[PDB]
Amino acid sequence: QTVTEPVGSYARAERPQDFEGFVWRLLNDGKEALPRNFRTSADALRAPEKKFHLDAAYVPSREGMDALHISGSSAFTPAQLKNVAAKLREKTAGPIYDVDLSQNSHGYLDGIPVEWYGERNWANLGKSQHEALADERHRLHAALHKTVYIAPLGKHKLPEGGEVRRVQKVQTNQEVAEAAGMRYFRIAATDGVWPTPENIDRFLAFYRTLPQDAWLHFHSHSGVGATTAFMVMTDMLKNPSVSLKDILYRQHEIGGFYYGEFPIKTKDKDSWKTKYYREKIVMIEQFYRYVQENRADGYQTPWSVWLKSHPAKA
Repeated sequence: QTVTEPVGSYARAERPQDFEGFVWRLLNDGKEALPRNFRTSADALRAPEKKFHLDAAYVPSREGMDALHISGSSAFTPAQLKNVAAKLREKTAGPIYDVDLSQNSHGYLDGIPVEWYGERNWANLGKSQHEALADERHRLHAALHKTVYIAPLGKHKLPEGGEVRRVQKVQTNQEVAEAAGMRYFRIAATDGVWPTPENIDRFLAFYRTLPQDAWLHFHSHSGVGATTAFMVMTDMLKNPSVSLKDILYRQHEIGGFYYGEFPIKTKDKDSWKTKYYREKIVMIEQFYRYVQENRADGYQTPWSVWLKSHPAKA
């Protein structure tokens, strides 16, 4: 019968072989001291971005913020992560986690953070976390003592310039995190789309294990879409008394994405993104509902089970 694919799971209808990886893309040139979009739940709010059409004078409740203990950023060189860790240490005496949100195969070649890139950044689309992590290990390791082309992308998201090098060292994301004094947790979530129910179940089960003074540093590709998603989830889960509006505004105003509805004006070039943007907005609301309606336990029912019997609507 139906649905073939429910709201929250639109990406399952896309075809993986149409998006296979073809180049090692540079994640950061390492010039700056910190990764891009670095931000912390202890930071002061800034004015919202114009594109979102929000009242710059609305001040969301800061209730829960000082105890939230989360941060986000884009990808980083190992030195940049050490800089991150030193900054987070000033704010907490607890275990600091790098929470790595990327489904794609990624790591470090001669210390250079790289990702195996396919169109739309969907090189591991459809792979289980097991399958995605296996590809990663095989592919990083195959690079050692071999010549690779690593480049940034430019016009039409194709390789432009870059360098070619014969790799003398390979490191995993866990290795780079460990070296900076951070614990590591991986969630293999596809870039650009709402995380699968399994992605979220896995985060929730991990969240439940954490010591209360754990600090979560989320990172993804550009440290905007996916990082804000999980920051928002953590914020709601840990602070269920604050309104949906206040969570969305405050997470946006410390420098993340705004996950509420806004005048979405994409190009014809990125017309494919429109339904995924709209899916994310609906699902953020659904997860708010999950938090609100399952707060009476316990959270006896996991997200994926609750969601299956409480579908969001288009």
